[PDB]
Amino acid sequence: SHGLFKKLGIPGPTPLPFLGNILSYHKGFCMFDMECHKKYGKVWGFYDGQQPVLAITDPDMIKTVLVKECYSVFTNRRPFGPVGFMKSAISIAEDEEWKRLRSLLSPTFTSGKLKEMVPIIAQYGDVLVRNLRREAETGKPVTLKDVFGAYSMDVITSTSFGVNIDSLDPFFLSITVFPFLIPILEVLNICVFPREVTNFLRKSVKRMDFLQLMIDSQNKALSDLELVAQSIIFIFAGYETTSSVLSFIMYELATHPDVQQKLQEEIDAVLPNKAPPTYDTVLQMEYLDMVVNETLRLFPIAMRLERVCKKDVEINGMFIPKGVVVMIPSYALHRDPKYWTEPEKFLPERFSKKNKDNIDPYIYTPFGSGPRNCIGMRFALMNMKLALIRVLQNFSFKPCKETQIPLKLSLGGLLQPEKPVVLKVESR
Amino acid sequence: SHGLFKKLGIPGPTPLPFLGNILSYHKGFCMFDMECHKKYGKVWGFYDGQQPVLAITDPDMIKTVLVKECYSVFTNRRPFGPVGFMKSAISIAEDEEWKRLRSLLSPTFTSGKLKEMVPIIAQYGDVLVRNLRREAETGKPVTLKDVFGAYSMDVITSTSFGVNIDSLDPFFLSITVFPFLIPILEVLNICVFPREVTNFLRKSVKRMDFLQLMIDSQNKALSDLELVAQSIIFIFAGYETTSSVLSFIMYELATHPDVQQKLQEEIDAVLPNKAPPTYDTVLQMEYLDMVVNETLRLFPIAMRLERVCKKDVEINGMFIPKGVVVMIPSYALHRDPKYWTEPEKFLPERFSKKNKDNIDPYIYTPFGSGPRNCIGMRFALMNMKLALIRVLQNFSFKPCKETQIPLKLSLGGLLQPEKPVVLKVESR
Ligand code: HEM
Ligand code: HEM
Ligand SMILES: O=C(NCCCc1cccnc1)[C@@H](Cc1ccccc1)SC[C@H](Cc1ccccc1)NS(=O)(=O)c1ccccc1
Ligand SMILES: O=C(NCCCc1cccnc1)[C@@H](Cc1ccccc1)SC[C@H](Cc1ccccc1)NS(=O)(=O)c1ccccc1
Repeated sequence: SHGLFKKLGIPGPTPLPFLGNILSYHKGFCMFDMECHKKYGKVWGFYDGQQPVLAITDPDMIKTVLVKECYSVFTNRRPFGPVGFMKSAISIAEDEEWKRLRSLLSPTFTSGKLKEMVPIIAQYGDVLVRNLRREAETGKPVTLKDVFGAYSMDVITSTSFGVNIDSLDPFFLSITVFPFLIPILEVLNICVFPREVTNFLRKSVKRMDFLQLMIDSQNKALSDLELVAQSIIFIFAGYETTSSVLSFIMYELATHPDVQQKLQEEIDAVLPNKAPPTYDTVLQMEYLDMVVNETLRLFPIAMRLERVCKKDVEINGMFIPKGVVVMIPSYALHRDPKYWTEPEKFLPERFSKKNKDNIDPYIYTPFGSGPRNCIGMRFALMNMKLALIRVLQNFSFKPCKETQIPLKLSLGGLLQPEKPVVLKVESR
Repeated sequence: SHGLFKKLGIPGPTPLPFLGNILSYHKGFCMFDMECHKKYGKVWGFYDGQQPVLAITDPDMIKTVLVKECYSVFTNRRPFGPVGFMKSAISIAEDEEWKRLRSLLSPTFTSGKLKEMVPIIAQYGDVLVRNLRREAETGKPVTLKDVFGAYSMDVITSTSFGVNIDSLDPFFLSITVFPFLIPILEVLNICVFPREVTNFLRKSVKRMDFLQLMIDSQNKALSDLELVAQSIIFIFAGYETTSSVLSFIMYELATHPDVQQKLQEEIDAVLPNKAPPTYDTVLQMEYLDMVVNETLRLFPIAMRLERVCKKDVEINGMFIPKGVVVMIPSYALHRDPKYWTEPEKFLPERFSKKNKDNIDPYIYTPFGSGPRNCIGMRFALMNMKLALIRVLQNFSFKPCKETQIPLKLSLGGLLQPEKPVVLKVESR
């Protein structure tokens, strides 16, 4: 099974028995793909244990997989287990089960449903400023992801269910070499999500908007244990992703103060006298969008986009056998000098309307693409921008003595910083 | 997972944890289905371990699964492992891999390719008579399956490769309760077919008609390790199935002597002076066909026909969820008094042209139905009839003191007799 890429004439690192190429993950997914992208070029292959993974970097080939041949060949991602009842989660579901869930949950982030959330979100931002105004007086370093995650959790519980609360690898290493053990753990009720975290919610969702828009579309319809599984996906997505990217954004503004002031100038221009950010004023701030896009270029929290080839195909002149996991190294593409001038530098001017057109939307894919892209892309941009407006309207951010500069990425599994992002906060 | 049939309102025996209903297999598949068919009626369900199995007995519902909705919903059988390289076997392959193999191997049993085999098969029948003429003088009991299997092996090695040779459960119980262990054994090279039997052939096929018609259609084509896997399927199919049914036929002729004489009378009528059976004279003997069909009714070696439901459907007014193994109890249907008068009695007159029309071809399915039926159905009927003609032309068969009457079926896994079939042979 380890000769599939030698057979197909596809270059790649030499795999070891059983382990495949997993030992190369010692520097993390990001550094591995960046090297592989430089070592072999447009297309290479490797083996996650016994699982062959093909990495494509051709924009036409990427557009073919994510968009053109999604409903037919590349519908589902890499299988993930043990999941239990979470198999019905939309990010985990497959084939016709996914198409039904994606349609049922797609009217949750329409342009109208998001506009109803701006008056609701506008509450915890003041809780966010007032929670940040107390550490301000304390005159000391601040952990951003804590006060951001506390804010982000307040938004996700209310935008989907409406609960108001003031919010104040070790084992997956064996999953990839033992994917045959995944069916074993599914019959033991073993779950990668600890069974006490889910049991805290296997009744809490029954113990309770997105929650409204599910039973209303239940009345070939929606179940109830699956309703809990979608809540878990949304609750995690709105918490961790929003807080993590906001931590990355405030770090870049602190280490690049000129961008922070020019951002504060536009915020006070569209919203004078510290005006409350509305839906229409958020989409007007283009420099805010440029700061958001550039930070997502340097830190695409997903790193990779993956699809399982479900039958033999010959896309863009290359045969791909059945079962191969097609992977797009998003972190590697976002830092390729063959597309980005001085790629390691934070430059929001890449996304100005003077330069936003020299950017392939199949190289810069922080939210994926095609029918399986990030379903909450428009909410996440809105939720973060409403948070950046209300915070930068009141505070400036400076690095501290303990601030990690340059920021070391987590050499581990998911895209996070090694040391938590701490900065000094000053009141305007 | 054990409440799927309570949810759907489908009757069936109460399953035990983990085991499901496998403890009911203590009398064999046949007695279990016969009781279930009487206990619940037209449709029931049970659990092979954790695998839900739905048993249908409605001819329209059976025709819908085997024929009408084969290419779409019920393409593949129950997954079988560990198989190794035998996953590419046509009886084991799935989806588009199977459709390619079924088309590539379908021109092997055409009406013309079989007609070329009659002059070749006509050799070992004389080896069969001469091997039976020696025990004749010995004047003692004879094991039919030995001299039939020796004959059947001579035919299968020459009709497909042309090699001339004078040919003179314990562990699957854990497969069904541990289907999660099947992926484990696939990575250990563990095989339900002992690796020394296959290694005896992983080179013997390379160390060597059906074999011709494979490389000629190779020239999206056919491989080589897969060529060996198809040889193993054919070599077993032509040996065990032919020898086993021939053992059943000669037993029924011995315990019903009037049928044996009336059969010998027609053989000498179409072929006077002990004429060599040709292709056209075999299809003329209708009483020979009636004896073959009736024995296959009492002993359908497959017992069951199974299909895996690959997506949600509502066939003939009944919803069937994704993943359910749809099973047709062939042994149970062949003995249902609601279709057969005095079902336990051997009566070839059921298949006379006066009565062959009061028989539903979706109740009597000894070779399956639809695009996935027995690919070697026409060869097996021809191979057996050429053997029955040449043997009944020279010998009569009487029961012995050690002959098992009534014949006890193997209470185990596959449809065989408990004691081997032994009879006395006399020369005409
Ligand atoms: C900065 C914030 C976020 C980023 C960068 C992000 C990024 C992504 C990416 C790259 C994918 C995979 C796309 C693909 O495979 O083609 C994805 C999928 C997904 N995202 Fe997000 N996401 C963010 C926030 C959110 C939020 C707030 C939600 C709220 C529900 C969410 C829900 C989902 C879901 C359910 C999927 C699975 C899509 C499917 O399987 O149909 N994400 N996201
Ligand atoms: C008395 C003799 C035989 C009987 C009663 C018999 C019966 C059957 C049955 C019931 C099936 C399954 C049909 C279904 O699932 O719908 C089958 C499949 C099959 N049979 Fe036979 N068979 C016999 C002899 C043979 C012979 C001589 C061959 C020679 C190659 C053969 C090759 C196959 C194959 C390859 C399949 C798998 C079909 C597929 O997956 O496409 N059989 N047979
Ligand atoms: O549902 C999951 N996540 C998406 C939900 C939240 C989210 C995150 C980021 C962007 N938008 C939304 C994963 C299981 C999970 C985790 C925490 C809470 C609940 C469930 S499992 C499927 C992934 C696909 C995937 C990957 C990346 C982004 C989106 C979707 N595939 S993955 O390779 O195994 C993997 C490995 C390590 C971390 C994350 C995912
Ligand atoms: O290829 C196999 N057999 C068919 C080949 C010969 C044959 C037999 C009868 C009729 N025509 C042809 C099985 C594996 C095998 C066995 C011996 C040698 C080589 C390979 S494995 C798929 C079966 C489907 C199936 C069942 C019954 C009849 C035809 C096809 N499915 S099964 O439920 O697991 C099972 C369980 C116990 C015994 C047999 C099969």
